[PDB]
Amino acid sequence: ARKGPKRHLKRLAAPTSWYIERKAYKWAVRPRPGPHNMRTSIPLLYIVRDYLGYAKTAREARKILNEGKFLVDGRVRKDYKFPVGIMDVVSIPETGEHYRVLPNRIGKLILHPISEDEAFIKPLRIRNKRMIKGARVQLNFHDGTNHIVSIAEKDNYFTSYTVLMKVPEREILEVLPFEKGAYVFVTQGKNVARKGRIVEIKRFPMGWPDVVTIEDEEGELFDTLKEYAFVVGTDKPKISLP
Amino acid sequence: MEIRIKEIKENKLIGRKEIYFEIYHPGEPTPSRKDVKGKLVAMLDLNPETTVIQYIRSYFGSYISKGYAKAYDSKERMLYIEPEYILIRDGLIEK
Amino acid sequence: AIWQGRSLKKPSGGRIVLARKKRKRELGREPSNTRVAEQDKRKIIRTYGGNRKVRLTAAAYANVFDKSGKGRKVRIIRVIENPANRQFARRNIITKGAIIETEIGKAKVTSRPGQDGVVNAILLE
Amino acid sequence: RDIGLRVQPPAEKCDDPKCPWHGNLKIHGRVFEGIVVSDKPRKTVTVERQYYFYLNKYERYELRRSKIHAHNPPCINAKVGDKVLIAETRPLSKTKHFVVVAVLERA
Amino acid sequence: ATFKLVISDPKSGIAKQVEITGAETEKLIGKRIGDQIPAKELNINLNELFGKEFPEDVKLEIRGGTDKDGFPMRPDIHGPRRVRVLLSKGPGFRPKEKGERRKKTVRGNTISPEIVQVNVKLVY
RNA sequence: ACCGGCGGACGGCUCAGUAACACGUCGGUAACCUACCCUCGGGAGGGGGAUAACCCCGGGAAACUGGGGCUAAUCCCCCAUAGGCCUGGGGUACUGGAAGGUCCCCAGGCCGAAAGGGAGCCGUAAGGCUCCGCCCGAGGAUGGGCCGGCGGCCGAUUAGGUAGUUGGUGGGGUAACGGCCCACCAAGCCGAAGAUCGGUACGGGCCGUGAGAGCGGGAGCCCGGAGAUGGACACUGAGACACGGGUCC
Ligand SMILES: [Zn+2]
Repeated sequence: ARKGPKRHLKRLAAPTSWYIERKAYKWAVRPRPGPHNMRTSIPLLYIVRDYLGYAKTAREARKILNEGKFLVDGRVRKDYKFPVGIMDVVSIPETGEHYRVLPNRIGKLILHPISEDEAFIKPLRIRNKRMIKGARVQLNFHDGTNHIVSIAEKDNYFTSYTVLMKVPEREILEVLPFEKGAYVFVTQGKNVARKGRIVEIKRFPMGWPDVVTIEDEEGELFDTLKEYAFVVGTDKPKISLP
Repeated sequence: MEIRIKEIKENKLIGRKEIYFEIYHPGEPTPSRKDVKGKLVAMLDLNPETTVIQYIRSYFGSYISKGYAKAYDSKERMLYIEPEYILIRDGLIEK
Repeated sequence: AIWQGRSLKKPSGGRIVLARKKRKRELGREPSNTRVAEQDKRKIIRTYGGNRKVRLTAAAYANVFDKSGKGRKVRIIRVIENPANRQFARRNIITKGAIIETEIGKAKVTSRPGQDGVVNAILLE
Repeated sequence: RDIGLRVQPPAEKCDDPKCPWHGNLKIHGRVFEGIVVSDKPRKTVTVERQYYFYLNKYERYELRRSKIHAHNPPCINAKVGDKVLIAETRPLSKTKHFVVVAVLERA
Repeated sequence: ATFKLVISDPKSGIAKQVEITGAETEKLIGKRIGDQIPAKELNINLNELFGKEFPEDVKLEIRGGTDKDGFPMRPDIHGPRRVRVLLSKGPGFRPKEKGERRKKTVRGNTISPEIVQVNVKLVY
């Protein structure tokens, strides 16, 4: 009976990462395809209406969004179905407010207030690296964004490294490598929202993912996936992550 | 009938002010929208032609009735934002 | 049409009953019997997802390469052998495994004329 | 060469395109250890794996069998009774979806 | 066989009706779309009909027509026979969708006594 | 009102059929496609042609539908360059656990783009600013296709079943791998740990009962699968062989 793509999303079937009332109504906004995944994303409508309470109805939220009053990653977003993901900067210049989207200790997404100076920096984990037509290297970030560099700077970037980008100008600021002692932040899993320093990396045969052990401030050692280990510093976090 | 302003918030994206208040009253009829708006405007120094009472809700066996209202900065903004039904209920449009 | 779905017999020799109607995505196309002729004939086919295929029904020229990447465009004369089918050699039908002879000697086909619409071959030493 | 397995490659060379060691075949997915029960078909062997299944209500185990057909590369000429290692690959035939990678022990 | 022939002047975009009962209908019968017939051969005084000074070499081009049942004539079907054909475009069908096909009733190019209206283009 | 764009393949309803990779769970696609949306790196050059609406004339009981003239586009077509695909010979620059992958250099070929269109504000003009737009390449994202291991009924007053059947070589077709199909080579494959055949039934999350073990049900809500009077077929589209689209019995 299925012939093509879905256009709807039932509230009961919505992702568990949303601070949403699953029984108040029946339908929920179906996120448009965009930067981040379904699980690590939330439509901008819920950020405008539920999280911040700037509007009481979807109509008001849509009007405010169309008026270009909300900036995500330094770019005005008007559609109410735009996905907003982890390590994203949401800016409201009119109220002078700046939030960073981060996971909670229970896997839910929350807004953490940040400073105006820090609002211009976005961390991006290099999900992949390859070569394209010509002699240029293309880097693919965790949010699906892409960057291009020359073959000379091939060794300056590697997978799982972090890049601090100045938005909206899209300019490279610093490269944080993935190595022992590098401060990291866990983005998903059982140990989500925990932070520490890299201690050891373990490889396995076949396509099994790598495993990384992290030491927290109190000294406790825990384990997670290398892809889940997000580098956000070298010795002390360069981004406020409480 | 005594009105206590429990909360007041300034919405700047929508140029309005949201007022949450409680009307305490011993055994008496639930206050009318006209009286509530008049008293609120007089007390809070608002523009009469720019305030809309979203609701005045009473509860089971209680002498305190909650109330939510909004006061806009511009009549044009109020007309553009508020739905027709609430304005008609508050009697801002002759219908 | 030419259905290319699941088989109706289990590996144990049992029988399978269809639980659904045939789906469009599971359909194939008629074979393309590339024939040697005096002029090339090709057609365009719209495929799944809006993609495109070039089908060669009559082949006249072949691109023959000889151990050094030097390619030449040489007319096809006849098909000597075709292990794919015992009758293709006699019917003069070109196939990815066919062996032909052109103005510059024997060659073996290495492309798929029905999928890319080109006849490429390597010279036989 | 290594193909993701911590196993020694076969001694001698073959020209089978479907050999992961000496071909374009790629192994990905599950890896199993089994005993060859059938080798009659050309370049094919049936691998049987035994395991115990726990019946909750009766609090008892029961023996079960898992028969898998795998491609037999010419370099790794497996026979009946040999203990072999198989890896999941792409569909090679109607029933063959695994490839023999090494012979753990020869009967 | 009372035809209701229509004469259309390509140089003015105007059409006129002429009803012909017999005698002159026999010569028209048996013709095929694409064939020219001199106007004088149909005892048509198109000069006075159109109030013009039409030349003496005016010829009648038959382009199509219809029937007593209203089914149009497809200039492509051969023979004076009525057939059901699955049509996607062209005479006898108006798609109304991007690619649909519907079966309709039409008649061949050749003229038959069943024809009730025949359209004609004036060729100077 | 008409042409033109998008949508109408979602949602809504039912449990007929199905003992099956249909469903649940864990993995794989390095064997694959995807309009809408996001990022980056690039481009938008020159021509040509119909026709709707409208006008004249109708036909047909209706449903529908003919002929002639005059027009525009983000309508259609052609040329040009970028780009796409196949194959042959060389270097190893990248991701990966591992390259039929990606990148670079030559050679033979096929295929082959666009809408600087629209709106607002300035500017004497020129020109400028902004908003929504068009095409190609590499990635994502969204929805899927296909595949594997394991798991979940009763009958032996059903013991043998299978012949494209099981495997191979060479090819065709597919968006993709595959007896999916084809041409030849072999005798393989399943089974008392219950094959084959027959009965019943949409599967699961779950619900009813019991102190528990367990027994029984699995319509209402969610996820997945099928159907649109019973069958069989194709057209347009990214997506259908399509409940309020199409063809035949
Ligand atoms: Zn080998």
